Amino acid sequence: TILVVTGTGTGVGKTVVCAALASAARQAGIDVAVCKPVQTGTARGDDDLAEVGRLAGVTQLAGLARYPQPMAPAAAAEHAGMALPARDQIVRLIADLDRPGRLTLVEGAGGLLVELAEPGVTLRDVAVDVAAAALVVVTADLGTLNHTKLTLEALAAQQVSCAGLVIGSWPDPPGLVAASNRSALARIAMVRAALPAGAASLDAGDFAAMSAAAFDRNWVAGLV
Amino acid sequence: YFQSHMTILVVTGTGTGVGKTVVCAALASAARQAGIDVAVCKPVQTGTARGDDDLAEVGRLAGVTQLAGLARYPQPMAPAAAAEHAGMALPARDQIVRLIADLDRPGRLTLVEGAGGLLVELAEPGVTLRDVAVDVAAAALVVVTADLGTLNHTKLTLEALAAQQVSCAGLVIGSWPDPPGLVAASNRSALARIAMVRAALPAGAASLDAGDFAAMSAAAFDRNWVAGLVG
Ligand SMILES: C[C@H](N)C(=O)CCCCCC(=O)O
Ligand SMILES: C[C@H](N)C(=O)CCCCCC(=O)O
Repeated sequence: TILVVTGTGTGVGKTVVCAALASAARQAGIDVAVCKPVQTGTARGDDDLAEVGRLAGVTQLAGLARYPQPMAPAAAAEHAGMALPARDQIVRLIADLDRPGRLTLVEGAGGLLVELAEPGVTLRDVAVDVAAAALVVVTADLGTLNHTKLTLEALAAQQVSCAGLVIGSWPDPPGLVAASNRSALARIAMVRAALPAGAASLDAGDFAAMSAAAFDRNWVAGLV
Repeated sequence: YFQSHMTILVVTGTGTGVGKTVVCAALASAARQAGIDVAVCKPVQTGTARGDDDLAEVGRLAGVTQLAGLARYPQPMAPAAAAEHAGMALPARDQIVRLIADLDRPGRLTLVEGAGGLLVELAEPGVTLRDVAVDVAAAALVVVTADLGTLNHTKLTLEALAAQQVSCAGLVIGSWPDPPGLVAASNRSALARIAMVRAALPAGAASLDAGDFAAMSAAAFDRNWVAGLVG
């Protein structure tokens, strides 16, 4: 029972979506682990797993490498002078997390075709190895339709199942494009949730309630 | 080396706002200065109610006269929603191909600029700039940023081209900073491992005058590459 969580790009609200799904799943009595093998941009304050523990109360938080530079992992590794983890290292970590009645989320860094492991292995390759489906995090902004469609093509090209879309940030008030994009994205795939703009600044209690309301309970329960 | 028909390039981007139009102008300007006749074609233009006019921008920047449009929609949205909002239809596949085809002249370079990124719907149903490039046997020039997120977006776009056997003409960084930061510099080196980087237009290029823009454009591309596009 593994879902990778990937974005159409960087800064679409992916980590916060992982947290919101984790919270929703915890509230349906499901055990959650979140694995983020590679993390970059630590020295500017980024630790995505810690963000997920804080916001969602997840305790099973697995990772393998953290790079200080705010770059793609490969770039960050080349700059640090320290290789990336190995493909087998990543896959085995995720397989060991996997438990009955457990939702295991694997968060990429951040986009689908970013190299995560040696040599040139992507989150798509990992999804394939572990037979995971992919939840795609999207924006509601202009440009999202091309990015969503590009990602969904890349998924289907290697036969990784789409498990749906989440809009990482839903503006208030929406606007004509956001409003339109929401309908358009619902014609391309199932939108599992649209997280209210600003959800990242919520305390643990408000975040949990936002999460329980954001997802369809039956869908979430269904994952396991 | 007499080619009896035009060379066609579709000019696409990894997203919206990555500098496609200014790249079109720049390549158009460079190719003109090599003595190639250039047409620029924009079959679908949205945002006209907000002043958006990519063809006019190109004429302004490059002095290009041969500017072919077709559909214009007032709202600054994806073609499908702008059309629906205006109570208009999207063009048919055939009207796009015809607009491009009627520009044919021997030794001409025709640049076909899309709306937004590659998989934006241009014609109903789900006809995209990638489908058009297949129909007219065009290569695709892909405009990218040097910002974080670019490698994933570039590889997604390139994969989609390959999926339909549309040849990649190379990459163009639409806006290149002075000076380049660590991120920008490593992205450009990573971009060069994925594909030929044809040019990286100076940030602010859009605001140059005809004189400066022409000089910029001539320095920006390899003249062997530009010269070689019409045979
Ligand atoms: C710095 C930040 N932690 C981050 O999202 C890195 C993502 C990698 C994107 C690399 C690219 O596609 O250019
Ligand atoms: C409005 C502006 N003239 C423009 O570039 C339209 C781009 C549309 C992008 C559609 C999408 O992929 O979401």
